[PDB]
Amino acid sequence: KEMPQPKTFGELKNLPLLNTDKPVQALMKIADELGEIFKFEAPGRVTRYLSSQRLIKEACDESRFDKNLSQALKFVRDFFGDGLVTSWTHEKNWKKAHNILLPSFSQQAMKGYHAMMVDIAVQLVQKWERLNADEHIEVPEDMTRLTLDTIGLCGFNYRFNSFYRDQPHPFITSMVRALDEAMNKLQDDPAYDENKRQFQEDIKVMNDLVDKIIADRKASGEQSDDLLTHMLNGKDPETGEPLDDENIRYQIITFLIAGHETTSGLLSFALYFLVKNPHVLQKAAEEAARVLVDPVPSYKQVKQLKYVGMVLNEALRLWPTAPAFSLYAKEDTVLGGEYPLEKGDELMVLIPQLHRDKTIWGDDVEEFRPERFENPSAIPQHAFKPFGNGQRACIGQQFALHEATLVLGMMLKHFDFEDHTNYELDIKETLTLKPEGFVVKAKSKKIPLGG
Ligand code: HEM
Ligand SMILES: Clc1ccc([C@H](Cn2ccnc2)OCc2ccsc2Cl)c(Cl)c1
Repeated sequence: KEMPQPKTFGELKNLPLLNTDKPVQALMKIADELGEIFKFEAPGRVTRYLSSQRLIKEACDESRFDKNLSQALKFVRDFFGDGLVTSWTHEKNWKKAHNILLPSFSQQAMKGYHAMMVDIAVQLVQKWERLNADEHIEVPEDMTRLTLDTIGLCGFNYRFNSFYRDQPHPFITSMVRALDEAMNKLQDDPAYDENKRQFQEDIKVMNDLVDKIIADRKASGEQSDDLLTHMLNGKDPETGEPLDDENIRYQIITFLIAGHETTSGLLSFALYFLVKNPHVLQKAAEEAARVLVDPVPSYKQVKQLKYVGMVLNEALRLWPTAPAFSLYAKEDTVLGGEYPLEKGDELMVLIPQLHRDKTIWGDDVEEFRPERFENPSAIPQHAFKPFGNGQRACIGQQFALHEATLVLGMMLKHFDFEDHTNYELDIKETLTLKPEGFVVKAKSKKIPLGG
């Protein structure tokens, strides 16, 4: 009945516990100590972190709890506006944008996206084919090159050309530097006149890209029917109106970021686990060689990479790259027959801890075993939630998994991988998670590509 709560620092409640670069991992340690639920207090705010499937399945009941804009989400709303990720479920532009953009992520749009995904995937493979002996691969860096280019090309017919650059595309660098400048600005001096600029030019770099993506499309003798097409011309089935110009800008920035960061972390973590578990890599590589018999993979061939998809879900089990989502109680209710909640109370689903629930997965929760996912009907409801919940679940789930399956399959078909530094897992936390510094050597199997 009584709610566990970690340690207090007087007025600053529990916050100094998150005075760290890895707050999610710190919150996971707190969950290990206190268990399935614990209150976390901050000046003027209370959050309850859930970690067990028993409680989280109640939280995922949309008749009792709806998606909450956490403080983090309310903060980044300055950048993402009332786009799909940062709007309330009862905000009119959420339902309207959901209705308009849902057809862009169907298992029919994916068929039309496939060739452009292959385009960027081939560029990745060719980069690694062209490395000299004893040169190595910066894995999350190259996965980000891939996922950024893929969402840019598939969604907006815009080429970031990340494999033509030595460092991240200026749009990425400007946003990363703009987000932290907004973080530090919360804490009017002469020496900040340089900061308020790096800011202004960063805002301009991103407004210029959004302007160009829209202008390129309007000037195009267009054979285009992609995500941007529906943003600009899709009519709402309810109201019959398209999205307004301001919301469209927010959706473009929303999908550019959401469309690549979490998928890059997934591919990075999957390759990390494969090189740390050579028996699983050998098994996945055998499926890639068996299934991908053509110079470029086809849509149907990717859908037959069954074990690769299991490798991906097991990487999402251990390190779901969007590791938490927030809910609020629609009315007074009792959670799990033990914990009374008031209307408006916030719940935070700690996905990595949920995915380590021994009562669901057994004692070996830390082992990388993709065979856990051989029979999806053996996985209880709400035990596996890497893509959120309900009507506010990830609209891009199928996009991410198709891209990641295609790419990982092509990686396994064309290269043997060596953990040449004996890499020690270091998880950097930004908007997503990724294994920082993860490097490998890839020896080419010398299998031709197509074109
Ligand atoms: C492995 C990769 C990904 C993971 C783990 C992931 C995870 C999630 C999660 C947990 C949520 C719910 C957030 C919340 O409740 O506050 C969400 C929502 C969302 N995601 Fe993803 N995502 C991934 C890839 C993508 C991709 C590729 C796209 C776009 C192409 C995308 C776009 C979105 C959008 C627009 C929403 C908001 C949906 C709505 O509320 O209407 N995500 N995602
Ligand atoms: Cl605290 C927090 C941090 C990051 C995210 C999302 C996760 N994610 C990515 C793709 N699907 C879900 O990434 C940041 C982001 C990207 C566009 S808008 C927006 Cl916020 C959320 Cl939801 C909440």
